[PDB]
Amino acid sequence: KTFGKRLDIAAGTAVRFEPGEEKSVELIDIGGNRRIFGFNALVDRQADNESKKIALHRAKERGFHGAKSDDNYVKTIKE
Amino acid sequence: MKLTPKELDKLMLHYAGELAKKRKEKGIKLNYVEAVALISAHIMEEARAGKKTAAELMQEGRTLLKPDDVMDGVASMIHEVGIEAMFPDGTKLVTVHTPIEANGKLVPGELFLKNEDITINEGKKAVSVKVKNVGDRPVQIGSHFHFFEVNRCLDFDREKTFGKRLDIAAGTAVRFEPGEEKSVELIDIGGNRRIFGFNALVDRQADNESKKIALHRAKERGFHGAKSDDNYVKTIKE
Amino acid sequence: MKKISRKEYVSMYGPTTGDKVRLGDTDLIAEVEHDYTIYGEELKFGGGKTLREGMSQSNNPSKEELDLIITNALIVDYTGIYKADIGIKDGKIAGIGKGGNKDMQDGVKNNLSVGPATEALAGEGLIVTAGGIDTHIHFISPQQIPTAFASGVTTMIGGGTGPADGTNATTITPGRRNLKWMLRAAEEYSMNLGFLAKGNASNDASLADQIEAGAIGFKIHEDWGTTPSAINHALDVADKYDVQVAIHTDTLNEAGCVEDTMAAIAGRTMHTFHTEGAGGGHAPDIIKVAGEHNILPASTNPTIPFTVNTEAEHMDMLMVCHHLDKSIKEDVQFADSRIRPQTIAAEDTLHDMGAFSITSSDSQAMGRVGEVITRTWQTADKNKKEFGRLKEEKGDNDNFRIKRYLSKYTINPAIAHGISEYVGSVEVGKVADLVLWSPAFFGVKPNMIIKGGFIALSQMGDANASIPTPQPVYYREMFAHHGKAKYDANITFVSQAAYDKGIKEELGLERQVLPVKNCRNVTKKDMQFNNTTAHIEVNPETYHVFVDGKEVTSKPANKVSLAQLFSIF
Ligand code: NI
Ligand code: NI
Repeated sequence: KTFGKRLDIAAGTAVRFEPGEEKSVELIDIGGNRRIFGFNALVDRQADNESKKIALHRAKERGFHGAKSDDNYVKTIKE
Repeated sequence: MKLTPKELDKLMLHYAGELAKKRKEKGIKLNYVEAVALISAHIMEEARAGKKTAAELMQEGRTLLKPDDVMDGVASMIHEVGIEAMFPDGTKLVTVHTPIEANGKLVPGELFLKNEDITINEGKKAVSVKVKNVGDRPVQIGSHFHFFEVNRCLDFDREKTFGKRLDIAAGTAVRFEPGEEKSVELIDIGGNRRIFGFNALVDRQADNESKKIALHRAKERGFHGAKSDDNYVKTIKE
Repeated sequence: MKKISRKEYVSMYGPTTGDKVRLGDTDLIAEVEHDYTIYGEELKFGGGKTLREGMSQSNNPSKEELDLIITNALIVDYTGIYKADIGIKDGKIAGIGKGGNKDMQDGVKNNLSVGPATEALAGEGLIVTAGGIDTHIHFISPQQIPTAFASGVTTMIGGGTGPADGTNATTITPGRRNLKWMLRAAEEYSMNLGFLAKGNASNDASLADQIEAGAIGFKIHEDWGTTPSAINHALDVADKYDVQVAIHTDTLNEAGCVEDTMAAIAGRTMHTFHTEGAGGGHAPDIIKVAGEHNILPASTNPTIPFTVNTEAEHMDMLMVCHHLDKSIKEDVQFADSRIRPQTIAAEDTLHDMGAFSITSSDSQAMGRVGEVITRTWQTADKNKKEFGRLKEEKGDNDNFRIKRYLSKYTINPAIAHGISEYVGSVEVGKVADLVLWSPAFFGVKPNMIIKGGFIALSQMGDANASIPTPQPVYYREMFAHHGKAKYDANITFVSQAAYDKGIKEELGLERQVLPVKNCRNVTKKDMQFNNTTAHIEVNPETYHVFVDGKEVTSKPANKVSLAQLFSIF
């Protein structure tokens, strides 16, 4: 649900999470050309509903909580 | 008679031999060269006549000079005499081993090492490991080879061997006959402990964390004893 | 073959073998391990002294005739704390031993021959040591250089472009353009310089140009986004170009924790800054990183040594570094969960155990560019107090410990950034960056700083007086600090790539220019004395720092050596 989005807050600031703490952040879509590159190496492309598949897949294998699961993932020719 | 430089080499050697034989004949203890030549020169003719075989000359050469024929030291010096001659079947390498013996007390460059023993790989806590060759072919692993990455046939606990080498004389190795089972000795790799190459399992720093990857890859690559993928959490680089 | 009494001898030639010297006002005792002289043939300059025509000075010198001799010098270097004559030729350490005139002296190698061309510099009674090498410099203001220089620091490796925010937060000179500027600016100064690039980028292309543009390496700073991607990218290119890489761990832990960062480094060589934590990084763990092989641990500066006022100090600093405006909520929460008196404490101990290897500064960014060397020593004196001598110590002295704390700002940082071949220790062949220390002021106030085999700055008095001794006596620039001379005595380091591409000519650099090398092949074990590896942990709760199992924590001090005893401020 968060693919291609950033904490809808004052440009610059941030959100803190104490070990254990639970909250509901606010997050709008990334503007501009929506070209995600870097961070955790999950996207490194254009924020696409299809690029998404890959991110979701990688995060699964990389262990990020909430990264759904690999329901028989069909690999692509580039990823 | 198109004479090949190889042939001249011999024609020269031959007579180097003739002098030799001609000298002891006149009753003189042969020296290093003289012996060597003689021995060699012989085989060359013997191969010529096409009678004796390689296997034979290799042995018969040991009967050409008695320990009382050569000078004191000569015997020890000639560890062996290698010489290729042309047999009817083609040129062959007749290697004559230790043609003479210590009928003397002198031994040039002899070694006076001081008894005692050297301890290999000082303070390096070793470890034993069961190792059985479940393959049809034999396998010799070396001194400084990352054991963990040995042939995907030597079944054993790769995990316990990560970043270690057969605690043995620098250079030598261990052999495994198809089927054979043993418990090798293997200490940790010293230096910076930077494994790179071999089977491409590590290619990094010997880390308990790098280990995870090696163990994972070996699993997928099929090396026996490479535990299993208990829901492997992939990293950002591997 | 008459014989004299040590009493005399020493006041004449200086502490000889078996003799011990007290480093400054600290309880650190040094002991002369060896001596290359020939009692009766020692070199002395003066009125009717020895260094004179046909005498100690050969009228038939060797075709190696020394440029300058530092007579009877007590050498305290990671290679030993011994006695001998140090010779200089062509801006380098030409020889280290006896030397004099073979025509009248028993054991003088043409390596150390004294001739009409060699100047004389007395050294008996003093302690000669290589120049320090602060490698965590934030080029905020050109005024640091001179200050750091007055310390005993001849080499400064950092990043930056002046009092700009990016620089105030991180030691990074971003891009090849800004790179040009600084390299061109560097020309001005008297202090070897090397600049770091923005490792913060997942753009391989953009990452390689900076190195081809003179940078001796990269820097991954939190304020720029120390993400595993950036971290990985930077690292790889760094490999290809055989250059060093520094890092300032992801504090906010947004991308992940040290687990992740370490996982990113993929075992590759990495020089970590303020590893301890206060300087910045993965809260709270991080410091635990200093226990891994592939890591080049380094300590910041303020959190060293550990005194009663340390913790009370840091609370601010964070603001004036990460733009942590004193007000915002999110800001006023982590800044507090980072200055752990815990990690701060163990540090000192970690430094004693060899857990830490380098002592940076972070000039103008949570660190005193003029207090690296001083603190390194205090921290030593301190540890000795609370823990006493060391197990590895031999004889009634602290030599081993000395050689440990010393190579923390000399040979170990030099290796950290592939420049150990030229500088970083008093060994024949290297660049003659030396500093003479008057025992009483060791570790705080040096007598003179000779750069590239020629005096660049030293203690000087009333320029009008009849002698150089009379007050006011502060540091004054010396000849090798001016004219074209400066150009000959300094080295602005860069990468091979750049070196080969002719960055020197490219940018019209008149300064000496060498390339950094052997940076990817090194590991923690490559750190002199401070080469100890050991799986360490840090309780997320108590925050207590554990190593190998046991717990390490130094006790805060209420006073320190090398302080108020020497400076009016
Ligand atoms: Ni920093
Ligand atoms: Ni910094």
